[PDB]
Amino acid sequence: STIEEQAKTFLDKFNHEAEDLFYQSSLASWNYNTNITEENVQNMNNAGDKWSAFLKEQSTLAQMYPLQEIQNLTVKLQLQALQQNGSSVLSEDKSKRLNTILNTMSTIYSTGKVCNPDNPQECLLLEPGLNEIMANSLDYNERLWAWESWRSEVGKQLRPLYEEYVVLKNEMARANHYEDYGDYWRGDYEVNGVDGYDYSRGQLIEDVEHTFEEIKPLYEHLHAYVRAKLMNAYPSYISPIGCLPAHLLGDMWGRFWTNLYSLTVPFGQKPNIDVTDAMVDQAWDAQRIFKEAEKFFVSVGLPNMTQGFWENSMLTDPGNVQKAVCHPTAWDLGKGDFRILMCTKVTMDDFLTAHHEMGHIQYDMAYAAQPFLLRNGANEGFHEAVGEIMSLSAATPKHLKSIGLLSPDFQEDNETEINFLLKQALTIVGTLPFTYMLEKWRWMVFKGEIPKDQWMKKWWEMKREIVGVVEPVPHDETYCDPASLFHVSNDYSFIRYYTRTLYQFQFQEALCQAAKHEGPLHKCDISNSTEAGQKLFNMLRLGKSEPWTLALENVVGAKNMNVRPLLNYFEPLFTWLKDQNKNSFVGWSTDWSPYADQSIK
Amino acid sequence: VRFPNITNLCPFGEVFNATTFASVYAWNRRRISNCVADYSVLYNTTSFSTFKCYGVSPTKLNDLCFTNVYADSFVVRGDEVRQIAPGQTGKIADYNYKLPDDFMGCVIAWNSISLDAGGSYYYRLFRKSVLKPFERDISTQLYQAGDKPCSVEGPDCYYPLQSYYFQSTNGVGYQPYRVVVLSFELLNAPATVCGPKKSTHLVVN
Ligand SMILES: *[C@@H]1O[C@H](CO)[C@@H](O)[C@H](O)[C@H]1NC(C)=O
Ligand SMILES: *[C@@H]1O[C@H](CO)[C@@H](O)[C@H](O)[C@H]1NC(C)=O
Ligand SMILES: *[C@@H]1O[C@H](CO)[C@@H](O)[C@H](O)[C@H]1NC(C)=O
Ligand SMILES: *[C@@H]1O[C@H](CO)[C@@H](O)[C@H](O)[C@H]1NC(C)=O
Ligand SMILES: *[C@@H]1O[C@H](CO)[C@@H](O)[C@H](O)[C@H]1NC(C)=O
Ligand SMILES: [Zn+2]
Repeated sequence: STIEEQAKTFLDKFNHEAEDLFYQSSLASWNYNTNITEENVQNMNNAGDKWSAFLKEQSTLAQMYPLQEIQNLTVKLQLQALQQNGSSVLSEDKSKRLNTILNTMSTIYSTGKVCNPDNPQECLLLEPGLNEIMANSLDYNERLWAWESWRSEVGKQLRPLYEEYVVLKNEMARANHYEDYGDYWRGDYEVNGVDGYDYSRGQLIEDVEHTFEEIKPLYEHLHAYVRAKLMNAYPSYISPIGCLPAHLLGDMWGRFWTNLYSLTVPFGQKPNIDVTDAMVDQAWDAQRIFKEAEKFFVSVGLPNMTQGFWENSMLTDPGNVQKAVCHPTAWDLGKGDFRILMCTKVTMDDFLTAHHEMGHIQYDMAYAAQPFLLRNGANEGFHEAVGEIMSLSAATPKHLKSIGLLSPDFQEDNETEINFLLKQALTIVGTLPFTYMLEKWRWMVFKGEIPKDQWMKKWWEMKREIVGVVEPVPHDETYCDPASLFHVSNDYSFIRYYTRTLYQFQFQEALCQAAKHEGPLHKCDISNSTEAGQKLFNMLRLGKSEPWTLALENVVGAKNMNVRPLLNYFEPLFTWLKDQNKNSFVGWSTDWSPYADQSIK
Repeated sequence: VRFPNITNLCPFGEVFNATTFASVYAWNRRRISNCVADYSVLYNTTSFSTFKCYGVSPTKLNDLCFTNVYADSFVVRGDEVRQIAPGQTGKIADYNYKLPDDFMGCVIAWNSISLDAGGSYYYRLFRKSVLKPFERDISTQLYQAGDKPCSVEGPDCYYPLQSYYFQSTNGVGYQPYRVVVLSFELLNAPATVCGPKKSTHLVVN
């Protein structure tokens, strides 16, 4: 009886006993994320503790089989992930305290509301409205309210909790032989043991900072172009030399400059690339948004959505009878249960996130035949990229005509290629400095480079330098503006969305070479090529069994992320923005503040 | 006058339409004999997700005669129905129910989430050797994975029979499926089971 052979029997007993335990834990968390109730937070914690207690026994039993004896990397990868004493390293009180901090943070975000001092019952919460003010309002002082109130009422509740969440997560990662919690998060990209295809945790910091330096020129000319068109919308408010005020961007934080398109579209007289108004004229229901996204995946040969998906998913906002975490999430509950939790609207953004979260499910459905522990993407960036490869082809004007959202007799122009590429850059390019800075701050906080008395000082120092965004109101160390984002409050890594963006243009190149495309990289499409979907499926089905470095080589040809496919995707817009920015200053000043005084003494 | 009972109809209703089904590790085997097997009632069925026959043609069953016919029934998962076929491998084929390589007969399956939801259904996860064709292992002895002998279930000592958990929210692959395996054998011998067209053929003495 070889150690390897008796370890496969152990993993066999694990893969079968874990199926139903993980399933009931996902069945409870789904009922809470859709029906926020204290009854469902006990049932969630009771089912989650059953799963965590089960994982502790299996982690202890898996330590009996030494990783050196097993020569089968599929078994070794399974045993390694099962062995690691994730939270067991912490004391019983520290594990319960961290779970209370992790729970209090998630609920404060999804239940926090700002109330009228005049009418206490007049409350506004982020998902229903504070987001709408920050998406459609054009008033400087109204946007300043939703921006400051969300950070002075909810972020202030999160400040002393985040300090404890850092020291607890850092004690956890160090007892797991990591430098800090940022290193623990960076281990998702780690590959060791495969010659010529390895990747260290520190290489991610190097490669991100090396690829981001090559996006700085394109971001600058987009930031200068957006500054100018924002001055016309907000006169005598933004300096021609200073940073963009944080409350004047697309959303509550500046994650996506998508909503600035109406204020920024170069040739606003052409037919709208934003097909939001067409979805209302051609009445489109949440169902059609996901049914049309189903046709895109069916077209590439990828499976149609399960019957249980349409029966058990929550695609519309339920109503006032119950509260739900309305952030777009995709659920692989286990045992073939695939769901999507989205409070879908009629906007084009929700049409493109439906493709993003269906790409999550299509990835989840592909590696379902893999063992339980290997049922995961090769890396977090691979999982978030799959849906973006589809939304990249779904937002093109050619695809928007086929679904009837554009005019049947629509004409493509050099002008229409520009205003489409700009809306792409507002979402894709505008998010990279925000994502790099948010992770760099957290990475430095976990490492201890930023002391506690300078969390908010360095946060806005970095947002002025890297992102070119200035705070409208001075923020003391009583704030925790990072935690005002779902991902920072709900213990989720953010470097996914940086690697995602670079992968989606590497994958689109290879996927559009499998399909016959003799044209430029933009206006591409793979919406009927059963050959490009198979080249995508042959990686979707692998899961985490093979390293992402090798999985990337077998699809795009490179074993590391490449920013050149991205810079080549926006080459028409980059040379165009450089022409339009001859009359404007490309760059920003870290010294101008909207709250600064205009007087000498 | 009343047409006589010269021949009787095979009890396919008692097999397919049974109230309860057996577990795969303890599959139920029923012998079919001295009757006329009308396969037209099985043909007029929309619920059958699987209807594959080996060695014979599924369209010529109503015109054939066999010397020995067996009916095996059990409840297996959806993604495990593929293992109820000649030459297949897997936990079900290796440790629970193995069809012979030179198998003549039909394999019929249908979804039973409406009836077998919850339910007490077990499968064998571990075994020292692969099940021989048409063998049944109902043993409950612990599986010794390591060198250390087993006195009680523990680290390297696993209980062989594991339970199914069938829920309506499960996917199709994890949902319960009822399988009926008709096993045919023809020899140079009098016929015991015949089709409606060959009703008089050797079913009469
Ligand atoms: C919300 O939870 C309660 C249990 O407290 C349940 O009765 C009700 O049906 C749930 N509503 C929804 C929409 O899930
Ligand atoms: C790993 O072990 C499994 C048996 O559990 C085997 O089927 C598989 O081929 C092995 N992988 C490699 C790469 O040898
Ligand atoms: C789990 O913890 C025990 C002691 O609590 C330790 O001996 C063992 O090496 C740990 N395993 C891992 C994978 O960290
Ligand atoms: C795919 O083919 C269908 C015809 O079957 C056509 O209506 C549709 O516009 C095509 N889409 C693309 C993106 O080529
Ligand atoms: C099983 O019973 C149903 C009605 O309960 C009937 O329609 C069907 O024909 C029966 N099947 C067989 C094989 O007798
Ligand atoms: Zn996502």
